[PDB]
Amino acid sequence: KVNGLGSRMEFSWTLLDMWDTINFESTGNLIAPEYGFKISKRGSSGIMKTEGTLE
Amino acid sequence: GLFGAIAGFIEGGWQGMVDGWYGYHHSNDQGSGYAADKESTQKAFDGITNKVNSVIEKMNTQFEAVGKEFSNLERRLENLNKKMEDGFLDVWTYNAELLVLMENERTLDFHDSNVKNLYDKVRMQLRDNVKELGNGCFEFYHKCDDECMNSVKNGTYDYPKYEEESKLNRN
Ligand SMILES: *[C@@H]1O[C@H](CO)[C@@H](O[C@@H]2O[C@H](CO)[C@@H](O)[C@H](O)[C@H]2NC(C)=O)[C@H](O)[C@H]1NC(C)=O
Repeated sequence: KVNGLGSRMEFSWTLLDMWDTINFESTGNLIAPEYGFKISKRGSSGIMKTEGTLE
Repeated sequence: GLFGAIAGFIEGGWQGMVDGWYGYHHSNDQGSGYAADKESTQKAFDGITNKVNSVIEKMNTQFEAVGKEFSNLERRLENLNKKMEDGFLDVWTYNAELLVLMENERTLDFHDSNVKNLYDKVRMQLRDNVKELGNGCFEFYHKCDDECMNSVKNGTYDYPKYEEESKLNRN
């Protein structure tokens, strides 16, 4: 029991292409999304690992 | 050091010579005078700046390591990444440092060569109207004005003017 739970939720993802249709169908256990994340600004960014804060 | 002017036959520097890197000191009647050469010091400035600009212009590529994260099931991949980053790192360290060491040598040698070349310019200009003492100074066999002096420092010296005069005072 992690976090007081013996059950799990296993998430997976995808990049939905422009003008393509995604299809969800399930007879149970589907944690469906309500949102999708459109890519509004592509650009060379990064993820920095720090414990600090932005000044 | 390699051309043996600096810390060589010209044993030490001139703390009063501060209008340039190299130059003259004439001690006639009219006065004394630490007075920097123009041509040689300029050319030496142009060379060096050209050099360091050619050093900062050589290690300027990009961009990021893009920084990647790996599973507890892809530890060869993670290490391959690591091995290739450290790898390049070491290469660019060596390259930067060796370049530094080498261009430092060549720089000091360049000043040395510069000075010697100057002293050789003056010596072969004067010829035998003087005593090559070998402290890097010359002793005249005639009277040299703030006018004959300031004619040597700009490349113009009528040898056969003072030829007979100096031949006389020599003997
Ligand atoms: C899903 O939606 C998109 C956008 O409406 C559809 O793309 C269009 O398809 C029609 C007919 O196939 C074409 O006339 C248009 O040219 C398409 N739009 C553009 C701008 O490319 C797509 O066909 C739809 N697919 C489904 C599953 O109905």
